[PDB]
Amino acid sequence: DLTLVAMRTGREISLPYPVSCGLTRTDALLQGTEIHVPVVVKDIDMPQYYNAIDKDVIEGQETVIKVKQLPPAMYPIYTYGINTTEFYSDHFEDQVQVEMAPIDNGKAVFNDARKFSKFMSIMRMMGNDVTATDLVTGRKVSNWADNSSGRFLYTDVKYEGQTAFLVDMDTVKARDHCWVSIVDPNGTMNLSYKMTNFR
Amino acid sequence: MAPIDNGKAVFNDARKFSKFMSIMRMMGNDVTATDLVTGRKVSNWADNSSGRFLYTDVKYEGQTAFLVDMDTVKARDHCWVSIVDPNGTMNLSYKMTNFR
Amino acid sequence: MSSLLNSLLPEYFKPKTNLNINSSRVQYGFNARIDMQYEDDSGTRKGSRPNAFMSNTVAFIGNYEGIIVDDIPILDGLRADIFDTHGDLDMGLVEDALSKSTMIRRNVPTYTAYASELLYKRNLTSLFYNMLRLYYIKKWGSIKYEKDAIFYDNGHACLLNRQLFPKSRDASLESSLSLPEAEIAMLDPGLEFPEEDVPAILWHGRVSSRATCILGQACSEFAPLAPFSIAHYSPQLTRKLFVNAPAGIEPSSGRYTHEDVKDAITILVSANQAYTDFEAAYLMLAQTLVSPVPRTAEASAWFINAGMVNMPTLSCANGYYPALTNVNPYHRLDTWKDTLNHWVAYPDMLFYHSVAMIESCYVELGNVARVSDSDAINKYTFTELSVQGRPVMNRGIIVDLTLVAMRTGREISLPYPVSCGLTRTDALLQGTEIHVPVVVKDIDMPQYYNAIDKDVIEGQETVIKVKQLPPAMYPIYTYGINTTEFYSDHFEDQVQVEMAPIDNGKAVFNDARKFSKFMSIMRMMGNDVTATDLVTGRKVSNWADNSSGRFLYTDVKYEGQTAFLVDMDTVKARDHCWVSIVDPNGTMNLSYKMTNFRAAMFSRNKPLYMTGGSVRTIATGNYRDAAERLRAMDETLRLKPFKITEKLDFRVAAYAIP
Amino acid sequence: MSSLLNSLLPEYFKPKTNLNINSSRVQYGFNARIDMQYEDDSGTRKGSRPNAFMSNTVAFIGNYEGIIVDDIPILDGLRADIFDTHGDLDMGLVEDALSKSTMIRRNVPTYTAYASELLYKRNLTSLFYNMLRLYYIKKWGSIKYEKDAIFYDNGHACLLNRQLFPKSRDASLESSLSLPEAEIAMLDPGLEFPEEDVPAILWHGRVSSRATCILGQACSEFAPLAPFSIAHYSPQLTRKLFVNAPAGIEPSSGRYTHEDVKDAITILVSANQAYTDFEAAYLMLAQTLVSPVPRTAEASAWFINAGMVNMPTLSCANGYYPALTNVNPYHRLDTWKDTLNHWVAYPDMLFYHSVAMIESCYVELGNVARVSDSDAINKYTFTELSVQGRPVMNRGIIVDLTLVAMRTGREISLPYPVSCGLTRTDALLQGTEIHVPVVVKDIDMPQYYNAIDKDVIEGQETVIKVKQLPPAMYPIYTYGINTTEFYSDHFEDQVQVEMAPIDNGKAVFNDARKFSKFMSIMRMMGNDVTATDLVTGRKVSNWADNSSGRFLYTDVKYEGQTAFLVDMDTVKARDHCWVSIVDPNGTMNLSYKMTNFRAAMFSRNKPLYMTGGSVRTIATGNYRDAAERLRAMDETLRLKPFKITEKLDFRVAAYAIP
Repeated sequence: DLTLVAMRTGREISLPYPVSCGLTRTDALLQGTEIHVPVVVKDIDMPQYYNAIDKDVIEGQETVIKVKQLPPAMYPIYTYGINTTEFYSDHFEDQVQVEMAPIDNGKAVFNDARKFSKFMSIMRMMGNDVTATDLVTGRKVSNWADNSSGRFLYTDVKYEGQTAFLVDMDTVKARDHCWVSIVDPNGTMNLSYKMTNFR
Repeated sequence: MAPIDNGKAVFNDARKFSKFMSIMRMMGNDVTATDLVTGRKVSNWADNSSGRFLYTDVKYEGQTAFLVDMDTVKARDHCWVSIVDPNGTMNLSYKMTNFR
Repeated sequence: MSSLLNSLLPEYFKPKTNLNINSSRVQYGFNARIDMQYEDDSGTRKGSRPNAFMSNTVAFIGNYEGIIVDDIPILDGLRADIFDTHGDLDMGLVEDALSKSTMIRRNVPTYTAYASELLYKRNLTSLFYNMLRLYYIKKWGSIKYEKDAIFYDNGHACLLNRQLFPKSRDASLESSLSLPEAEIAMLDPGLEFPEEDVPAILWHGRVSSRATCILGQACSEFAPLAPFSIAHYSPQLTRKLFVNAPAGIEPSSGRYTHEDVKDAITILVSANQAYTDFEAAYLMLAQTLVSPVPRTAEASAWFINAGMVNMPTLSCANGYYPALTNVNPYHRLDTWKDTLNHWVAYPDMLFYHSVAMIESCYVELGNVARVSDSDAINKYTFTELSVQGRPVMNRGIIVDLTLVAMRTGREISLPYPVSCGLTRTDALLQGTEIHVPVVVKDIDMPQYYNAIDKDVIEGQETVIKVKQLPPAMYPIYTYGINTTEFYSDHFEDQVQVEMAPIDNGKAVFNDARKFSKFMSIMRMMGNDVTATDLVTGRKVSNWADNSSGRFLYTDVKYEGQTAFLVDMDTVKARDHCWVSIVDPNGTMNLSYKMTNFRAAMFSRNKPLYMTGGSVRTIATGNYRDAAERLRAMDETLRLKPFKITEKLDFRVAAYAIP
Repeated sequence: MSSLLNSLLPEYFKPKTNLNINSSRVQYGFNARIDMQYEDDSGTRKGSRPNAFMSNTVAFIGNYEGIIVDDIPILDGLRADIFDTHGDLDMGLVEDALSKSTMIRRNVPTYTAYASELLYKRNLTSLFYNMLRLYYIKKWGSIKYEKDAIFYDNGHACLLNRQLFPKSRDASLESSLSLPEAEIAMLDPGLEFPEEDVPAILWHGRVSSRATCILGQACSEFAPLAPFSIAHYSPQLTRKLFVNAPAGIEPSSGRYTHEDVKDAITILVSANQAYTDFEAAYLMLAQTLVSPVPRTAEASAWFINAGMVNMPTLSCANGYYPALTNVNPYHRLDTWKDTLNHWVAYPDMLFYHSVAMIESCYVELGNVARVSDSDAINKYTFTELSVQGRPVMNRGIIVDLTLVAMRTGREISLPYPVSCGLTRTDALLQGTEIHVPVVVKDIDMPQYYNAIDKDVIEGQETVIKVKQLPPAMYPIYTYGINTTEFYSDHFEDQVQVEMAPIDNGKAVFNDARKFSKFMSIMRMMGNDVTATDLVTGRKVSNWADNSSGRFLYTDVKYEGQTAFLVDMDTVKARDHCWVSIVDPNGTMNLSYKMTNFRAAMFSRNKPLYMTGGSVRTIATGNYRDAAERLRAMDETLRLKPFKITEKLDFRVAAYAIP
């Protein structure tokens, strides 16, 4: 636990005695096997999003989700922009440039995985419900997959494969309050934000 | 060359796809790919008269990703250069002489 | 040792990750372009072979037997403090190390006494060997062995799988073995006296239901039905195996996927710090995995008698004393985790490393067989002069790595002098003619082969005599890295020979070297010439091997001195380029160039294509944060190469120190 | 002393830790390349044996009998304060030391009075000796002894195990002894007056359940059934043994392994500070671990009567005076812990140290038996002039160490002049005829051997009269380090036999020296020569051994005038790899050359290989440099970080060191 803190802050932690007592967290990681978490369903269109065991499930049924790679359990908040990585993208200033031509009728394909993550994340700050669909596999991902942090990490796809995300920009829905509207875009889009003060 | 997973190679970029099918045509390999957005089959052997591949043979303005069928690569016209299984970075250098 | 066997592959070839093997036979070669130029007294002629396929054939069939022997301990993974200023294990410091890392100090005198006896016999190489074999049985578990199939087939003679492998039946690779399960018990902490002749191993967290079944079957006896390379007979490793797991082990499931065996190996190595033990097992499997299909019928003499695989005894004392294994391990080389990191990333790469190793051994044994038994370096005393360490016995891997050094001409070095694996030089080290059983296909068989019965009928089972062992394989991957006169595997070469006077329709070739050069030219032009050996009275043919398009002098099948009567009237035209002429006149000059190499693999008379992505390099430098190279070149194994010095005889080979 | 016995081993010999002995007979030796030559007026005939095996057979059987004798006290261990300037117990500082301690005040005056007698009872050599024998009995317990087995056989004469050892039943070494346990009582600290004639020892913490069983059996009578060397007859050391352990003595377990005996020794030496006592016990066992199988039939005279082992009486008064032993002991030599530290690390090395000592002794007693009594340094007075100390009696280890000093040609130094162990020079000093029994095979025996009967039918039990004792072992480990002309153990040697054509093969050797070299070199060449003495009329054969393959002059079995007729048309070729003497004419010149040496061991007519780690030369400095180091790295858990680094993919993470 102390060696993980040393990696986060980026400093040298020193104790007087090399004592080895307390909780061990790295248990499910080192096993390197599939884990079967139980879930009770609410809607009927669940198993498209989550990697479920059943393909058709009536509401109020107890199902199982197959988790292979462990997603992050917490988002950095106290350690925000002290030792920044491009995965979490916990910057004060950030921008993304999605390049579209008028010949394309709103439909954009993200060949790159990095800028797809930043586009889907900044659109959620702006209070827009985007629903992308993978062209190779045929699954779907939604940027609204959290009600705490309000960011989109790439591990919300729940699948490691080839990157071909079709996003249709005439099915974008305004969900939250205090939001900027994308009524009908034409040409190159440039999104950007700035966090100024903290309380 | 894109990684061949089962018997299919995904070409996400547009420029790289144009260069790939342009090489395989000069070698003389009738390759058939599936456009993932539309769901229609493209073929590099569209025009027989002029022995070249233009990107307009896809017949879809806009952005897409192609799934190339690497198992069903037919051998129409074979010179000694002609290979079926590409591996890594493909280099083709040709010279045209003796016009009449 | 990945970096060693990876170097053997040719510079042009870089193989991809995956390879879907779906048969018990794989051809491997290259498609080269030959530009020949002919000149004689009549005039000049220029041609060009546009596509020429030179290939060997390798199979998954080889009769092997396991023996449990006592070998050296691998002292890698133990804490660095117990070792003194030199590279030696001091029992004075083991007492101190165990004392400081406990509150209960009553048990220190007892713990030290048992530890001193067990540390000098620690070896997990035999456990990893069986775990690796279980991985490949599950992965390639759809390969069929038919009993009434062909082994070698030329046209005159034939060998079936009934012969060479009696006591065999028709079975798939998954159907070959029905392994039992050894008792995987839990070591409760509190037991004071370690039970003797039972090893104890560490584990990360809870032992999975699937991990139990793998460890149970890895320790059990292997009893095959069909002869397979990766399912050979092995004795029982242990009866029990303790596992010091804080969380209790689960009962055995019964079934496991090939993916589950990777998870079992990765945990077992990481916990025990047994990285060098894995490197031994990796090299040990590279020898066994594949076996050569013989070039000619005489080259079946190698694979009659069952070669012995020396498996080290399974012992480990990490479970009892987990204080000795800590966060600061002792290692001799800084590149000591490369072999595992290579395998876990690219499992199917072992096939290419195995083909590269067995080729290098069986090519160089072609030369060692021809060495006269009245020189400094001969078949008996070639290993002993080469090695510069202190192993238990010059057996197993030491013999194989000595032949790789002689091939490449570079100094090979391992951290520990391990003597574990297959010994090939058994048929070689005996002054006796070997009786290869064969089947007669054509009535004129006794004229070609040295048969017992001089009159035969199509269908009869006879026996042929082999005195000197011919080469089993031709250089393909190791083509032109160092060229001997025997093989003549040049890129560019100018062959010059003087044609003998054609009296009636026959040309007498009294000299041995001139005869070899003549039939070598006529083969490259593509003329099937047949000559009569005057001493024996048997017919030789340059078209002996179709796969590799070259002529070796061992195709005559007569050690000693002779004169050949070549039939110049009956020169058939099998393959004709524009260079190809039938009537040579005076001094024959042939100058050829080989360019445009490209690797190709064939399986079941169709092209076998490589799948997956491109292999990115994984490799660690000589220093991580180490200041001074403390040489420590006393215990380390070193193998010195020998260079072949050609002499006038041509039939005899001779080695010298470079 | 580990140091002096280590130097006796050859330079080419590189020993390993473990030696898996599974029999009661070992043929230790070396493989050498002999280049023999026979020059003559007709021409030269060259030979070459690439692997020539020169061996000395060593067994685990030998009749010995222990007797309890009075020996000097060993004062190493007691605190350095009580000693004066000269180095003897200054009584007055003892009374001062006891007064300023944690002793009961009413016991001080009565205990001080006894000190004059009890403090000079310090000799634990007998206890350590018995505890070392229990270690090797349980380790090599599976070795067998058959009653009707062949002790010696040379074709003509045979000597069975029934002949030398009557009252002998066939049994395994483990099943030989049935040791009864002596009482191990706890010493009451509040005892009125110390009980003399009852030894009291110290212990660290609690006496374990197994330590009671080991100490109980160590201080008991050895009454064996089979005549084994490490299970010979010993009297009862003591009836009762006190142990000053505040933590109570647990009752006897009954069973124990060989590892538990090492635990018992290491606690006993550390508590009592008795390292010099252990060094004496180590050298004692080195003599009487293995006995040599006789080279010739008439060399069995050494092992007819049982040689007495001198075990010093068990006497220790540390239990009564705990204050006088502390962490600052008095020692003469600085390297006083080296012998124990060597044994704890490498227990099985004692086998090599044992054969080195007996081979050194029995070689020198060979060429000591061939000196006339009328001389300065002779049979009776070779020990007195060499010894420059003050031992009680010239017996045990003093006689064996002085013979080693003569062999190697160096000065052997011990800290205390202790006189305990086996005495070998018994049959020599008697100077009388010895009657060895023999069972005959052929009917023409009594011409060769000096037998009691002149005509004896096959299968009869006869007697041979041995007057002068022949050498029991040939020098092998000490080959060409201190060469004498008797053994003729040179690397290069030659002999010139001068004959004229007028003589029809018949040569008479007037000289005795060159007759020995001729007969010896002819046996290397594999020729069976049979000479006949002209004066007496007896016969000698060069083939009188199947181990070394040399001819010593003591094989004549008679001292007289030298006139040996050898007929050189009755020479028969016996062995393989031999040069032929078909028909010689003129002067003969024989010669050989030994070039290289490789250590080899044989057991049950199979190769016995050394396994385990590489044995080093342990010095006092190599451990105490790690004490100087102390691991001075302040024991503070400093965790260093890793900065994550992003690259093209971004899906997978990569950590850097800085």
